[PDB]
Amino acid sequence: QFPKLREWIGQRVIKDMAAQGYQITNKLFESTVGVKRTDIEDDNLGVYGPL
Amino acid sequence: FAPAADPGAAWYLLDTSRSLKPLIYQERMKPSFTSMTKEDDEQV
Repeated sequence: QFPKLREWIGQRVIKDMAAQGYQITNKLFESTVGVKRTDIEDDNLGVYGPL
Repeated sequence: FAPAADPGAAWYLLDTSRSLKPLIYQERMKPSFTSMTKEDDEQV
């Protein structure tokens, strides 16, 4: 942004804006588990399949 | 000092003037100027 009002219109002093930047990497996140194909079918109680 | 004996009735006179440009009034009072910006609003 712009700085304070100075105290001299005689011999005015120029200024510049500062360009700021922020860099961030969006790396992935994961998590998983292994299960057997027969066991999910060989489970009549409803558990092992709410996975 | 600086005498000058001259005629004033002949077809031509001495020390003729050349009114090429009449009095022209030029003003520089608009903002965003050099003397009004760099310096303290100095008009001319």
